[PDB]
Amino acid sequence: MDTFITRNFQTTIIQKAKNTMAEFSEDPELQPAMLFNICVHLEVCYVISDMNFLDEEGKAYTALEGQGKEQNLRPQYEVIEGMPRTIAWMVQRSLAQEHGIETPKYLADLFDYKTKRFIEVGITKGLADDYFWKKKEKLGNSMELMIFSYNQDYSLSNESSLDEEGKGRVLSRLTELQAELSLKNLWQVLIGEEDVEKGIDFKLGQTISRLRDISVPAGFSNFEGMRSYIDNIDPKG
Amino acid sequence: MLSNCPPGGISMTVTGDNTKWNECLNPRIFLAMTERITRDSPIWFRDFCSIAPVLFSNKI
Amino acid sequence: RKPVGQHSMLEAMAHRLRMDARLDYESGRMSKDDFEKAMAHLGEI
Amino acid sequence: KGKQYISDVTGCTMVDPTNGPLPEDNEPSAYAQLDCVLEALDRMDEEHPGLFQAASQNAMETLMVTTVDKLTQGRQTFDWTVCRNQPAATALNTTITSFRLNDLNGADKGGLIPFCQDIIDSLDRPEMTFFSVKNIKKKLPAFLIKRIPMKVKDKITKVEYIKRALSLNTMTK
Amino acid sequence: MRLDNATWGRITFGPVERVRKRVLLNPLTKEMPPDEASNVIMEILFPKEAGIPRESTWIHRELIKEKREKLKGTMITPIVLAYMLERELVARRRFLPVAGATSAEFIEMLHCLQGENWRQIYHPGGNKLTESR
RNA sequence: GAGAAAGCUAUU
RNA sequence: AUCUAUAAUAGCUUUCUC
Ligand SMILES: [Mg+2]
Ligand SMILES: [Mg+2]
Repeated sequence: MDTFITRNFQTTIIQKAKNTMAEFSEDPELQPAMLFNICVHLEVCYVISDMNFLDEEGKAYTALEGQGKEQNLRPQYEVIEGMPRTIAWMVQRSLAQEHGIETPKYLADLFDYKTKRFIEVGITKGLADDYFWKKKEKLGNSMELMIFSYNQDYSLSNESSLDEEGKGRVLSRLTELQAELSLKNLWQVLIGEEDVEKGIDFKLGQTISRLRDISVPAGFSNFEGMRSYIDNIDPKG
Repeated sequence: MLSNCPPGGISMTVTGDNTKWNECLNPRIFLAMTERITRDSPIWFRDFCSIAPVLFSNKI
Repeated sequence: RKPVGQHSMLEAMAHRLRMDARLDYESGRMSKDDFEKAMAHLGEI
Repeated sequence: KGKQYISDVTGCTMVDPTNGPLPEDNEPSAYAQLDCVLEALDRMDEEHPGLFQAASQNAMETLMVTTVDKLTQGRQTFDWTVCRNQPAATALNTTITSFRLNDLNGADKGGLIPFCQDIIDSLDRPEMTFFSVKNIKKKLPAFLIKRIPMKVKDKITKVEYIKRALSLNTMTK
Repeated sequence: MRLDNATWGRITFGPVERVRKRVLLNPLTKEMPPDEASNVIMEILFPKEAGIPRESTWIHRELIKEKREKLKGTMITPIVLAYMLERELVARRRFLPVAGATSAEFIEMLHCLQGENWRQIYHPGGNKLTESR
């Protein structure tokens, strides 16, 4: 369950995924599938972001091994997913408002300074174009959203922003991760949809239960009997 | 109340206050009232509404 | 408006400051040197 | 004239007048009859169909959308950490800090329901570690007494904490 | 201005029967529900720290824009401006005893309008909506 | 040492 | 037809034991 994600993903990435799920108000234990999806989404977002960097003349260049922190001070792609809802909304509205761009009605996943556009990075399994057009249905071109898939298919938007090196890096990493999970036989653990309807958890401990038991009117032993009497007795007459 | 008084009858008004209102009302009765009122609510909400009269029934 | 969020005040303020520094550097309100100092301090947190 | 017993949670002497003997004079009576209360409530429900369900649904939804800071909207509140009275926001903050000290973190979720869950779970804790106030006293020549407060870590047992949490502080109007 | 450019009629002494109705306290430019008004104010004054773009707030978009262009270089503290806008955009409706004049322009003078045994004819200034007429 | 609730008012 | 909606602080009144 969590062992594969802990061994493969970093501590910060999994912590961000857990915080996002907690903000989304879903139990972390009974649905590992959402946890894995969030982890892989934010991880591939980081992989994409760690490719391009900004110069002083407004061009997007590439870094490699053997570079200091003075040359690596500001990024190219600003990653929004994994941040809290309030922080993410603040970042998106700030970029849109100071770049003279109307803010979309849905939270984005990345922002690019070279084209100054918001991107909704997604990963699917089926037809890439089908998911691409399904995402295109809502707003059309408010975000140059990008669609990836595990079968090495992808529906890149018109605003081309990634070259061959980074795309191949991401695809090879995805293939390696899929192979590593498949040899461990985790695919059936995640594909199978197990969503029972969940409510609000409020359980009474021992002390409060004992207080409630001794708090019933005279003539009842415990609170269960009193509650049953309240529900199932006609007090008429 | 004036309009609905039966014809040929009489109507009385009692200006009343209840003595020892707070010293006689019992939190166990309030526990019963909350259990009757939240009859068709989920279990967790019923427990939540039962907590307060219980804490008042053991107050110090 | 009462702010909402389950994250720390320090991280919220840090991200807000980082975005403000980025935006006012990209608009030409601050130079290269003070932006370098600001990003260094933000990373030091 | 009700039923007198001893609480097995705190050891206090408890009196239960409900379902007790019916009064025989015009003195104040606390012996409410459960069946009569239920019948009055049933008549109320029959006269106003769906009233109780609508009220319960509205209350539950409001409780779902209720945050912890609502508790800050009160006047002087009894603070169990110092066994004194403090403003509502200060008392709430001291409670949250103490619950953090006792490995309870329901206030971090921000809703009222996790905070109440952490409260009733604190009722089960065998010990309670918190921050209390100590007053250093000085003999000031002038002689008078000078008080300087400081926060320290204090500890109470399960029954003592339960009695403090159930305590009402009384003053004069 | 409404008070100064106003005409006072005669005063009559006689029984006045007042009914307690929920009435608008002060006249308003664009009456909005407090949630929508709060979102609009948030858009006008704190666009960066605003949040999800609720659809209803876009309805007043033009108005929003206007206010922003009127507050580009205002050094007044933002919270005072927020409550100025809220006073301009949020209705305050209260239960009050009235007799025959429930428009907000008459509600603001309600105290001089009538008592239980007298009436004062008052002609407020400003321009009145056609719905009231 | 000066509570709860309701209504109303002022202010930010 | 005001029915919805309604941030916080402070004040005043009322009610809440003799
Ligand atoms: Mg009376
Ligand atoms: Mg009384």
